[PDB]
Amino acid sequence: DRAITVFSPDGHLFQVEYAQEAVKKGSTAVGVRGRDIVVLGVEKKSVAKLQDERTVRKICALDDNVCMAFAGLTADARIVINRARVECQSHRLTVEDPVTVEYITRYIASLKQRYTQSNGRRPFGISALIVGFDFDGTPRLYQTDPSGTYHAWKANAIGRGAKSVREFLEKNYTDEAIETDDLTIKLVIKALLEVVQSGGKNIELAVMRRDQSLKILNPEEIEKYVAEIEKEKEENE
Amino acid sequence: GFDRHITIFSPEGRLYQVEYAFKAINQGGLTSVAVRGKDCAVIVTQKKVPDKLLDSSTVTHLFKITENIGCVMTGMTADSRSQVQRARYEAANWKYKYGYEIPVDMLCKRIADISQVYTQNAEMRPLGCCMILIGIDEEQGPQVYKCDPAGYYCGFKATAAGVKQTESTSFLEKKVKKKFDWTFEQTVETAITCLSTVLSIDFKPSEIEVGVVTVENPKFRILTEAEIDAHLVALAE
Amino acid sequence: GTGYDLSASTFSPDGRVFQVEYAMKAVENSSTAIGIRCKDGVVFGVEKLVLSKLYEEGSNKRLFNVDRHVGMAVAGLLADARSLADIAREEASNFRSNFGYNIPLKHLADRVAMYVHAYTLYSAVRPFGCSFMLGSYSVNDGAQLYMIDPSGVSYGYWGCAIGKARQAAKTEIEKLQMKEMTCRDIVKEVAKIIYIVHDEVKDKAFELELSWVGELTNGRHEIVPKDIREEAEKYAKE
Amino acid sequence: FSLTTFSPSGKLVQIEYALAAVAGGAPSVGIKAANGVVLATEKKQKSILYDERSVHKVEPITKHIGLVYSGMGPDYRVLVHRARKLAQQYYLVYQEPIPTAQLVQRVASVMQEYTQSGGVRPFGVSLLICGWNEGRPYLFQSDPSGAYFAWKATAMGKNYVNGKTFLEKRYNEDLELEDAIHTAILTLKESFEGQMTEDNIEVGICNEAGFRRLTPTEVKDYLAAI
Amino acid sequence: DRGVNTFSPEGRLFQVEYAIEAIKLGSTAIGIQTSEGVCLAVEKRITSPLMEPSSIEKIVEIDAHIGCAMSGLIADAKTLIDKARVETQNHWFTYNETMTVESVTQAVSNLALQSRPFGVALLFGGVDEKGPQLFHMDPSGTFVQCDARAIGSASEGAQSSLQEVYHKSMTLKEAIKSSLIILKQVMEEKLNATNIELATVQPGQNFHMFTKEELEEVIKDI
Amino acid sequence: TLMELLNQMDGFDTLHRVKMIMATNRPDTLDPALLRPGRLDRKIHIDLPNEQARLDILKIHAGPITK
Amino acid sequence: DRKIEFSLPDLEGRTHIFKIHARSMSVERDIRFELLARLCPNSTGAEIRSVCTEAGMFAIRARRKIATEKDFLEAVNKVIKSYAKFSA
Amino acid sequence: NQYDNDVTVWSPQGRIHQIEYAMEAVKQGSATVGLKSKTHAVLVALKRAQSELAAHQKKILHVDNHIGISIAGLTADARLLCNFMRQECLDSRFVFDRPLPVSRLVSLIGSKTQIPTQRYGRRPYGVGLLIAGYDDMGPHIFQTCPSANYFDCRAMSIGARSQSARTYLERHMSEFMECNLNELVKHGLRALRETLPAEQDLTTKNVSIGIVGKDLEFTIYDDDDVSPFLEGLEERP
Amino acid sequence: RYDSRTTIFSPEGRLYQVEYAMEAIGHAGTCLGILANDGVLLAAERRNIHKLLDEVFFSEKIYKLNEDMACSVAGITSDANVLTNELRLIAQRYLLQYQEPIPCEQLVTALCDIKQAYTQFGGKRPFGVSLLYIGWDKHYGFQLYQSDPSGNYGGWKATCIGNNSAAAVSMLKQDYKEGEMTLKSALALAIKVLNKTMDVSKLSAEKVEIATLTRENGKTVIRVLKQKEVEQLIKKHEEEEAKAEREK
Repeated sequence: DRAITVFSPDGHLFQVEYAQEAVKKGSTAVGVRGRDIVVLGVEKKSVAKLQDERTVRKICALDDNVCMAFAGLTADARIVINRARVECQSHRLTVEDPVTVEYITRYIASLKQRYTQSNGRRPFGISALIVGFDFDGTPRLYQTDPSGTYHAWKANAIGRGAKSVREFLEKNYTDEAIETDDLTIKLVIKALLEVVQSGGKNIELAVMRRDQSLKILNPEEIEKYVAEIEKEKEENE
Repeated sequence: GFDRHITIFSPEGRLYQVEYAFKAINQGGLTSVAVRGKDCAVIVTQKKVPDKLLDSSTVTHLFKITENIGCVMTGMTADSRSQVQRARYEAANWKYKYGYEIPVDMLCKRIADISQVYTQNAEMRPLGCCMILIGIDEEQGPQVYKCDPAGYYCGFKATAAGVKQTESTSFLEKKVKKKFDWTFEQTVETAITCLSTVLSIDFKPSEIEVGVVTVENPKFRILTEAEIDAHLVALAE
Repeated sequence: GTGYDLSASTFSPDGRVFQVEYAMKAVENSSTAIGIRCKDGVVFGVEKLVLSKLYEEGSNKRLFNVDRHVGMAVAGLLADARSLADIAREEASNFRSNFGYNIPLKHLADRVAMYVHAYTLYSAVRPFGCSFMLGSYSVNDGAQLYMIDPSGVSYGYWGCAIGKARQAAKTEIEKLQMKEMTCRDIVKEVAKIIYIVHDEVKDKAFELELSWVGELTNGRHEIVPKDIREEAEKYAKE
Repeated sequence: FSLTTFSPSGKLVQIEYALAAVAGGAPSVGIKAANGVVLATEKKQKSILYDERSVHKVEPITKHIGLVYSGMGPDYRVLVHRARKLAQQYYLVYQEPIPTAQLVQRVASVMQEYTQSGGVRPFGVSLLICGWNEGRPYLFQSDPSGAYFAWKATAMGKNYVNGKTFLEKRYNEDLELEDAIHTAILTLKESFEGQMTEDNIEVGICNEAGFRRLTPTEVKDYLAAI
Repeated sequence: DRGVNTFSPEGRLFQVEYAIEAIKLGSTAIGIQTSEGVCLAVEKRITSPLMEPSSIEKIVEIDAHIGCAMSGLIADAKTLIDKARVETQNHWFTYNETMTVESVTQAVSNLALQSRPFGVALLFGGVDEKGPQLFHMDPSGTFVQCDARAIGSASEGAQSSLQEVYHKSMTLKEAIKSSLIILKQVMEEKLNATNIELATVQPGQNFHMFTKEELEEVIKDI
Repeated sequence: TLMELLNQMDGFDTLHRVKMIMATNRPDTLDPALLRPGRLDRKIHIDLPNEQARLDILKIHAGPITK
Repeated sequence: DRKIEFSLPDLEGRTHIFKIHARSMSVERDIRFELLARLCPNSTGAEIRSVCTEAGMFAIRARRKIATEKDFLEAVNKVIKSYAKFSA
Repeated sequence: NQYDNDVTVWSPQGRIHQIEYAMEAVKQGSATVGLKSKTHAVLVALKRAQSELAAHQKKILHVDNHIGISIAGLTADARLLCNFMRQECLDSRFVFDRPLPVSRLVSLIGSKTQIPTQRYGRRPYGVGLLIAGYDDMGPHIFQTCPSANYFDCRAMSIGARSQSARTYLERHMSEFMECNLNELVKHGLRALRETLPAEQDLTTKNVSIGIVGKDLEFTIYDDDDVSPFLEGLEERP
Repeated sequence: RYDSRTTIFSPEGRLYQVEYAMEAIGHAGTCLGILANDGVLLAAERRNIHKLLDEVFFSEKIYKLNEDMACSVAGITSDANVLTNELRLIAQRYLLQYQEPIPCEQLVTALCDIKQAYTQFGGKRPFGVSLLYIGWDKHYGFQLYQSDPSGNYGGWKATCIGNNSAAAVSMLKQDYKEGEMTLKSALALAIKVLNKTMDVSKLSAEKVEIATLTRENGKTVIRVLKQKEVEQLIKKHEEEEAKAEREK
């Protein structure tokens, strides 16, 4: 029938619906709050021997206090990153105070809504999630659906496996298990580690420790945290 | 589909829109003949006047484009008038941009380019009127040309256009193959007998309107009732 | 047609514009009109169907004044007809502003006709659904009267008619002997012809809008004084 | 939409139809000889009513760049007008390079307003271009969608296949002097149905001295002794 | 047919008949305009506990004396609410006074259909010189003064219940409990403070959040 | 369509005992291209009967009537 | 001749349909079925029969063949199935 | 039916179909009547209510001290026409300090609405207008249909079942010039009451009145302002 | 009704137009880029080798786009020409703005942004062309990038983009060794994989066009290996093949 940016006879907006279902095609992405540190992981399992792993860029910085993660079309996501980065610098230029996570997420959501409006523009098939420490201490996490909206979550769980991983998070999203930075990291692991085999090094974590720069977790330390998670799994017969 | 509905190339490798537009010229029920001569160029078209409530003073199909170029239209009268207006604008604009008067071949080339633009693109449509314009050109003698709804501008010595154009062209081909130059009498008599043999009505000197451009007399003489009657009397003698 | 009669930019397989061929049908369906070039002027006339007595005195009159000396009697789709009349008024005003004096009727008809043809040439816009006579008089150029069809071109008319019954009107128009009859008797005869044409045989009562231009009005195309042409309507009735 | 458009999964259906139209029927052979280039074409007018000195198939776009074409002559004009304006603009910007062969490649490249911006309906003409202002000749072909092909000898007519076969069999070769125009006329002869004559056949030559459309006198001279 | 501009063969252009039935997929919201003020109640309908309830908001204050409750595509609601704020601020800056809720609703209606039409319905409520007032604006740029309106998926049932539970001389205290009991009957789960939002309009107060997890004093009675 | 029957004229006129009479209403609009030699050619004038023809046809009409 | 129609049950028609259907089954009319009749605006007679069928199905699912005093369960199943019919 | 799809296309049988559908927009709307007099123009509009809780919506819109309109049809592109008419009247006030005569205003509206009837992608303004004005030639009532063909009227009504009101207005229109203000308003009230079904009856909450006279600037009376006119109803539903 | 292009999704949610264009990129054309220390090289397959050409453009697949990089298209030539022109314009605009050669990744990101825009908004066809880039910068040294019409570029070090790209990349994976790889052995690998993916053995030097980018003394030199050098490479490869085959 009709699959353009017009209202269907039953309501809805079918092109927007297709774009929202598109994110499935992509990768898992999880991330948590904790008042001490915001950590988010993507987990990628597909790097041939001839491609350079540097330029996968599944998680990127905006204003050295905000990081976003891809879920969906990589080209659309990268364009969104570039535009959001430019606007973040503009909001640094004016209003000299640094950008706020909610502000940049609102800008991304407004851009997506603008692109869903009118027939000319394809509705940006990328579901994003942005975390980071605000200027006033509190670290936050928003998830923006491709259509037009954003929502302040405690755990995001966006992409393939989203339903199962989100169920796992909401099952045991313990704040006492959040507590310390290492506890937060090990909670993000064994949660993202659940998705797919996650055996050797598929996990791709990312760390924002309060006012430090965006920390991309080193592979040996990632294996160390996996071993610690295995240790916690042990002694539980 | 829409190969035959819009101005796009056919899968067989043809352009059907202009092929149709040429038949629009035959539509409308009229014919016109143009004969270049040794020194003059005379054209003539029938004047189909249904009922006398019309003004035979203004029903004509021949016009002065400039002081030395005279045109005869064939086809839908609205498009014919539009193209006559365009040709007059082109002649005046040429005389303004360059000092000397516009050569007839150059004028026909510009009109053909306009028509070619029309057959290009898809928003507009070609104009269903084929124009035969004649004029004296120095160092060239009389000159006759034909611009068509496609953009192919050519045509010489003896050329005709309209419903029964093929028969007229055949007769004129016989006459030109008969190697003898036409003086400012034989040319007119040839055109008259050509059109009369095409539409045998013996041509009462009121149903055709002939235009003449000689070399010693420039300008587009729309020959009057008395002149056409004198030529008819001399021919039928 | 079927496939080819959707946009005016699509030529027919035989080479015809079915959009205009259908726009002529609206003029053929709408109520008729008539205009006769009298000896020293032009007299218009048009029956207007009073679709309901709720309407006031004759409104949306098929006659219009496009310029001081020029009048337009239109038939067909009345809204687009009025817009076209506005185009004509603007054209006349522009010509008067540029070249001075008054716009010659032949050139005015030619310009409005080229404008109409512009509206049938393209695809996004549609052909005008109206046909109208432009009548004018001046001492220098006598009286002229040009009819423009929804897509065609102006043509000089001694007498013309358009609308529901063109042939029925034209028969008696050609029966009438113009070119030596004054605009007074012509104003009588045009009403006579309109009343000869069916008014209530299948329709409602009709109003007789009649227009003048000529040396008896020193140009200055104006509606004929209806109070004094009610007797002309009476003579038509007889 | 308003460009060179209509490309399905692994195809350019509109462009392919345009090439089917450029199959045409005017043979219009071209040969790149050592001394220069010859572009010859067939002017087979319907009846004797038409004229041959009135319209031309070979157009000098500039001092030593000559141009011949294929089907859709109305499109070819517009194209050659655009080409003249482009060569003139280049010569005006880079002033006085006497640019023909260091400009022949460049004008063939600027033949992208040719087709990469088709204009809703793509052009329906394939054109051969010849230039010799580099000390060496150049024969290029631009087709309704592609780009400069840099031929040595080809044809673009109704029988272009066997015309090209004839060119290679008659060995377009490399040592051929400027008077390979005889071989060009022979190649036309193959794709020609009639006793070809001076007005019937139109040929331009571009040698290192410049470009020139051969007049009927020389064309008839060459046609004699064939 | 399918064209956003072409009229229906019968009486009324389509695709706006499609845009209007977007409040159906939208969430339920109710509003009562009493002489005391205006009570605006909605349901957040959180899908997962991890999402912060504060993030999901259907009621936003356009200004200190206008509150709006959306029902439908929150994406379009964002743009309409932003335009309402901009227009209210422009009017205040121009005329140095408080723009009427009717005028604000009129501006939003003008911007509603001017781009495919917006698919959100708004419940404006606020104080003015003509007492507290409430307006129901519709996706099809049509606005209507209302005293007790419902909108959303359960619009029919909620409005029918409101039609008989409402009376012309009620107060805020009765309005809130009526709206809340209707909401509980309308929704699927219970009216927990983390799931139900409430907005009060007062002649001598700016329109603030309802006690915030201290509003259980109005759900325990329920 | 009439030109079709016109070029039919080579339908073995020598062999075929077939002619075609054209009973038009008015010879006004008859495509004068169809009145040249080789065309329909001959036209015979028939109009409303004169007084003599009228009285004769009245007599023949009254023939069957015996009163 | 005589073209007539209805298929537009109001409150009274819906409650009378409830009565004639509750004549079947092991139900009685001590249930406040007027509440459900109001709950469904213009729910035909087909959907009323369906709601009665669903009430019986809920009773047998509960394994209680009793439906005369099984009114609260009657109301619960009817309202949840009205919810499902409107949006499932 | 293909030919009914678009406004631009023209039906083979004659008039286009989209315009004919546009009049159904005004047909599908609450009823309104408007009548002239010797000295006053009065509009009576049935304010259609959504539900008893909601208000009866707004009809009889205000334009200027001497002009007031009543809409019947698509409310969306009706406030737009109201804005246009207000703007034109204010423009006239601004340029030559005189109230814009209604006839000129109606011609402007007709020309403005004519263009969308011929421009592709633009729907016609499917709004029925009943303009009541007092120029220097006494009160005026004009009806504007979406087909852009306006009409002048002694008394005209538009809306659902407005034919009965039309018939009553026609049968009583002889006695309209010589009527007191209240007599004419009660004429209009009877005409409107004859429209809605017998169950419905006039109320102070569901009717609106627009009165403009020689010394009385345009005024919109209702409930309280209406009761004095509603008295003496002579109720025969 | 008027024709509207397809820049839309799928009921599933796929951009099947873009996917079809990307797959068609595999059809026609054949290029491969191999990255090695002190030199990174491109090999291209000369599709049409008709004897009536003259080879005066000096390059058909390989295009020099900047002082410090060179690209190679594998798409429709119409789009390839305009894309190369835009690429050179972008690189030179960066050079003007920053008075410094543009980093290869930034150049590729600009190009893929333009292709993403072309597939994103408006009724415009996606650029049906996929191209490789080899370059050198100050920050990352020799780099190789592959961009598909989807605009989703990738930083590769040994890849192919042509018709039998699957076979070529399988051969590259089998006989690719990082670190040890040098310019000469990189050339041997490139000619070997080209011989594998081109069915006719003993590939003529005319049917293969290869260009190597090397780092001279503080200056990037992009040399297109001419016929003699290419066929000498072919002869050395042939000697290696004969030796390996006979020694069994």
